[PDB]
Amino acid sequence: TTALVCDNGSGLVKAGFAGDDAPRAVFPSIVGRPRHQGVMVGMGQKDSYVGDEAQSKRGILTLKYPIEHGIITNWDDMEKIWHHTFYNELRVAPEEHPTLLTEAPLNPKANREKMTQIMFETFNVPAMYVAIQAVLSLYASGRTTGIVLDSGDGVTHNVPIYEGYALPHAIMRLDLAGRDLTDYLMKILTERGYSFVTTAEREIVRDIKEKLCYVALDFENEMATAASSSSLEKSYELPDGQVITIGNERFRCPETLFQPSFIGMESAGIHETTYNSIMKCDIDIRKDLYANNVMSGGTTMYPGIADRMQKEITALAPSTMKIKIIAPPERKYSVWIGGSILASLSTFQQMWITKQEYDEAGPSIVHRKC
Amino acid sequence: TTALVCDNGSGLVKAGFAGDDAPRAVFPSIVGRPRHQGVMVGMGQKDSYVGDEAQSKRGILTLKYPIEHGIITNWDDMEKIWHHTFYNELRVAPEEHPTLLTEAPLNPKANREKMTQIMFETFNVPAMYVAIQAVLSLYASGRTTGIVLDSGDGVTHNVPIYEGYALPHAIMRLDLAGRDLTDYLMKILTERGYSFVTTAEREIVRDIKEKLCYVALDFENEMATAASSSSLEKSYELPDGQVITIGNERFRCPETLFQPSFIGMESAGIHETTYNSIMKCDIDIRKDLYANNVMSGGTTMYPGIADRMQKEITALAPSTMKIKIIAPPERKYSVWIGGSILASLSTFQQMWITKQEYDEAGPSIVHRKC
Amino acid sequence: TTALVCDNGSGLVKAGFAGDDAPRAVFPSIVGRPRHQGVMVGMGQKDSYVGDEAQSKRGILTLKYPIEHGIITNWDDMEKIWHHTFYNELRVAPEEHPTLLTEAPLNPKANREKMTQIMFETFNVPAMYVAIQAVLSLYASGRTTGIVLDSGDGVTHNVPIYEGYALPHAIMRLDLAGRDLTDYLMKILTERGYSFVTTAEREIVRDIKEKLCYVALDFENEMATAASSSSLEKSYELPDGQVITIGNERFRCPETLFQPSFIGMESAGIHETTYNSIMKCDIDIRKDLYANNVMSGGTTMYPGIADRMQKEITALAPSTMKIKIIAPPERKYSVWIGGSILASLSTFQQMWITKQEYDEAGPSIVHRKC
Amino acid sequence: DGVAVSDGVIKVFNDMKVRKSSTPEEVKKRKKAVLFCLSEDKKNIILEEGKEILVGDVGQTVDDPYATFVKMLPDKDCRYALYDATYETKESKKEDLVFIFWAPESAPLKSKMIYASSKDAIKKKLTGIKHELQANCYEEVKDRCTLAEKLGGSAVISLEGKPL
Ligand SMILES: Nc1ncnc2c1ncn2[C@@H]1O[C@H](COP(=O)(O)OP(=O)(O)O)[C@@H](O)[C@H]1O
Ligand SMILES: Nc1ncnc2c1ncn2[C@@H]1O[C@H](COP(=O)(O)OP(=O)(O)O)[C@@H](O)[C@H]1O
Ligand SMILES: Nc1ncnc2c1ncn2[C@@H]1O[C@H](COP(=O)(O)OP(=O)(O)O)[C@@H](O)[C@H]1O
Ligand SMILES: [Mg+2]
Ligand SMILES: [Mg+2]
Ligand SMILES: [Mg+2]
Repeated sequence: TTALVCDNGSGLVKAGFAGDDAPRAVFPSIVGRPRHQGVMVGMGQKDSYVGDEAQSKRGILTLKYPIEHGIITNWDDMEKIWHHTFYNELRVAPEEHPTLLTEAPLNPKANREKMTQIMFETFNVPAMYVAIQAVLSLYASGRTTGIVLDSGDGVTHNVPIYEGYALPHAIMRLDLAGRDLTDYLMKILTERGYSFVTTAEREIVRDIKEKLCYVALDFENEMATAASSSSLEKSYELPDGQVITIGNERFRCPETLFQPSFIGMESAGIHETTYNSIMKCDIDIRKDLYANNVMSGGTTMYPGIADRMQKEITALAPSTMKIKIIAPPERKYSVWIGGSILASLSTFQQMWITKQEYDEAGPSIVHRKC
Repeated sequence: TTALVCDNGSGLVKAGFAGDDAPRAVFPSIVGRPRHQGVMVGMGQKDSYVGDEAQSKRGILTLKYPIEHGIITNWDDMEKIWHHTFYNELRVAPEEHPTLLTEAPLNPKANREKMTQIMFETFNVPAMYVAIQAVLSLYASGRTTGIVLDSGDGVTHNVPIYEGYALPHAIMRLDLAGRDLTDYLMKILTERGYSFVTTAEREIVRDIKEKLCYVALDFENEMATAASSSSLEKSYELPDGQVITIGNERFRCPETLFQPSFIGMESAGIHETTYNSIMKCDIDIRKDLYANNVMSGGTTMYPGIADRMQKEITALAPSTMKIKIIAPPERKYSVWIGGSILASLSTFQQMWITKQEYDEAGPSIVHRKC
Repeated sequence: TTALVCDNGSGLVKAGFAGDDAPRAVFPSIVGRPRHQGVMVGMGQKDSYVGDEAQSKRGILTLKYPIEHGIITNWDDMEKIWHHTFYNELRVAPEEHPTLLTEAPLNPKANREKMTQIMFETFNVPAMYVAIQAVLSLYASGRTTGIVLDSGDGVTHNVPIYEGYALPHAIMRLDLAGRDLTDYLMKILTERGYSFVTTAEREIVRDIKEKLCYVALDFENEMATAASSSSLEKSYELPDGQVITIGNERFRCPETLFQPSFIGMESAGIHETTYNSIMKCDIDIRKDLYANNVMSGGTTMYPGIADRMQKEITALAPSTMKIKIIAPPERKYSVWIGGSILASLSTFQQMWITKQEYDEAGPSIVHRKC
Repeated sequence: DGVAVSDGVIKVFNDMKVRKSSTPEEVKKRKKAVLFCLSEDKKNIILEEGKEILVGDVGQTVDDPYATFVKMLPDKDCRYALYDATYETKESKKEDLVFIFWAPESAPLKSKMIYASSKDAIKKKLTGIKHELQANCYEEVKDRCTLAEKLGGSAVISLEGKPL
């Protein structure tokens, strides 16, 4: 009866039933093969470790993400993570409840085809559907009008949606996301005397960026304050026991979202892609899209990103237009919230692709249906 | 004595003397600022790169087009490109030979005013003239009757011309051209696993569209053949060494010329705008305009575009009328051919706007003269 | 008038004037405190020994490297080595000729700040500059395009450089270098019955690796030849008089450069980091970076490392692309060659940071200038 | 670097790159291909009046502008060059200038290092030049196909008024 919604993101896998507020299953999407020979005999040494067990034993593992910027690079570990979150995390079978998968727009069709094939052949689900992460994150907002700024761990994409009709010709996609921010933070933290080279360590930098990084109102004056005094510096407690003192890196690595020239990308920052997509949209819907900029994803959780997004957009947009940046306090899981509120809808229950519909169509039904 | 004809197009700049068959100077109209700091000292690093030197060093540059859909967005780089094609490409001075500039109809007067001001103040030409690209492309055809389908890199416009008297009230303008086709190809190539985000890369997609794209006789049956088998797929040699396998994208992105709903435009395709303009023309000249559809520009170089244009027009036009689509083998430079054959005419030599005529008139003589 | 170039490397200090081919001063960068009480009275017993005098008296000393993987761990002995190479080796004063220092990319700013402070306060140089070792090693090649594989005694780093504009976002750094190879050789030589525990002895293993180690074309077949017969074994003359018989250790310890899992590092070998950095670079410069892999440093002096680097890169790179590995016969001092050819350049003579420029700026001018 | 350029070479380059309306009698003494050298002191880039090629003579005394130009380069010394090519492409007919960096292996190192380290001092002053041709061996510069390969690649069908 109930439906499963599985937000297979690049950094986290939010999986839970339909009709509830919060996702019960949340864990990093990485698999870890044992790095060392393992002299001790017995104790249950396994070939792989998924999620929290990998996070706890990350010292002797070699963590890696199966999903790049949205595309699934490796498939065996992806279906392994799916089997894990289905059996060892939710303790349910896929043959009973329909599953709901999410993806980013401007996605290779091979990824969706392999998703459908894996879901229908290995697990044999009665029905499923492949929605868009940004559209669901807009559902969670309760409204139907406004452009969505969805930026997760691997991809940042924006799609403007009017009063039910979205604009596919203005869908912008930026490969700059949280993983690139973590890489830039690792690259700029070596200038302080802290080398993070290995994948296992990189997670420490990820947590440091998650709980110590913020976006400045403006770059120049915050640098001037960084240059003068240590009033800005703050210390962190490392798992090994040492302490580090980061200064301008607290707001320099989040600035890459607005100035991609730091990691080398030529793409316009997240504050300019939205304005360029709205300027590519229709001239009557711009008044409604300017005052509705729905943000989602874990990357939009920095303290002060909403204020800078606002300021930049009213700097780009005309003065008479008013800019509003909807910053929900549960925007980290807004995609899952939208999927769960979508799965309970009665009108949507008819457009699930079913096995009986899938047999004659093959793995190509997903493009024509979704 | 000789006159210069400079077709300052949106994608290419065809510049050459008068009285010759082919333009000697052909290069993309882009300027590139250095993207990276440039650690190496010396070797002649420059602030900008224009044309072929930018195409060769496009890896470390950030290419951009000064001309949008026909309007000149930035003026400093435009006059820089003019100075380049005058001095570093033709090795001639503008003070001696008169220059001939081209433009698309339904053009903002500010663009032509700035053109005249730059040509008369910075270079101080003895005389000049601002013609229309489609009228010159019709001159190159040797005839005087027939509607012109001029579609370059930024704008597609159609103007029906009778036995010397053109019809300005039926001049249609469509903002759909080769740049929009390249953008659509970039957007639809990400579904195969090839991401082209940066401007430098986009040129690779441009060459792929130039030498691998064709227009189908009809969309439906070609899709049916695309759906079934790989008999249609063809591989391409990328500069980096990799190979790509494009399928329906060979004829899907050129279909935007006839179905603008792909990139989101609401404008009727190039096959319907011509018919609507002819139906807006006089009822006695329609018999002569139906059998004379002169095509020009680089966008009309797809294999099979002439046959589809024909079929569509005889589908729209009455049955008793016969439709002819003049597809010249040098229609890529037909505007320059017409300009060069026009500059040698003796009757035209009297209507050049001269500096002595320009002094008292200011930059507003061009509207009343041309 | 002349300028001093001082390549303060992790294992050797190449110091010499500008405008000459070879560095006149070459010696190991270690300081040695007297280990034993020293019963004999007189004879000039000193508190420390630097360079060749330490190498000759290494029996009773405790050698140690002030520079780790590129960062300077201890500062008193570093400035002592600088004073030594300035006075007791070159017999010149720093107050007259400007000095040129080198460093590896992705270096802590504290190291460069302390370098500048020591050079400007203790020696009071008229001017100086802090360049990059890989950029200078590329200068020595005479060309401007190509990625540099710089691997010394403490750090291995790669930076791709195009026709004057380098790419800082693709700068890879690997902490695997000659010191790690020496440690691995010491660890794997105990399996033959030769224990090297002390620092003084470790230099014998260093010379053994320098004049008896080579890199195999492939690991598997060379192991098969090592397993069968002693056709591979070769003897060495120890300073104490004994002889040793090393077998597979001749090509096992240099394999760590390509398989870091031997010493435990998780980093991709030197053959994969270059390919990953080029794949992180721009798509138009990859054709020029694939055919230009400039190697430098003393670690790249193994017999057969160029052939294996080639084979591995054409195994990773596409087939249509051609791979070239520039293996110069003076790549051991290529950084010093580039520094010396750089110091004679007239255009570079303007960008030296001077004392008058340094006074108001403090020790922070180096980041904004270099 | 070191060696800089004189005023005569800059004047010659500005004269060759930018042509103006000229009389039919004077137009025949324009400079077609001029080389560059060093003085006794090796401090300035000077053109030698001895070895040169006029535009007037091309097609008359000089049957082949390129063919008579290869032998004009000395094989025992390093030289610069500036060749005005008139090649025909499939696409169109172009007329560009080529910078040829002649540097044989038989020349002494004193003449090779000076001309290689000061190449940025001359190439930067020659504004607007695009086609760069670095030639070290004599056989590679003697061949006719290499000029069409550097200029336009496989697109150049004819070079200097004659097909390939
Ligand atoms: N409190 C926080 N502050 C800043 N960044 C955060 C915070 N929490 C998570 N992130 C970043 O957000 C990313 C998670 O993205 P997520 O929303 O899970 O993407 P997806 O929905 O595609 O899985 C992490 O990589 C992390 O770097
Ligand atoms: N062989 C070809 N096949 C298909 N399209 C082409 C071909 N050659 C050029 N084009 C397209 O035509 C455009 C050039 O337009 P052009 O005629 O130069 O416009 P303008 O005359 O305004 O400069 C290019 O952007 C390219 O995409
Ligand atoms: N002939 C050789 N064969 C193999 N390795 C060598 C040889 N000569 C030197 N080395 C290694 O190279 C290292 C010297 O590195 P070097 O180039 O001096 O680094 P840096 O330039 O940073 O000082 C030594 O530690 C030694 O192990
Ligand atoms: Mg997401
Ligand atoms: Mg045009
Ligand atoms: Mg070194």
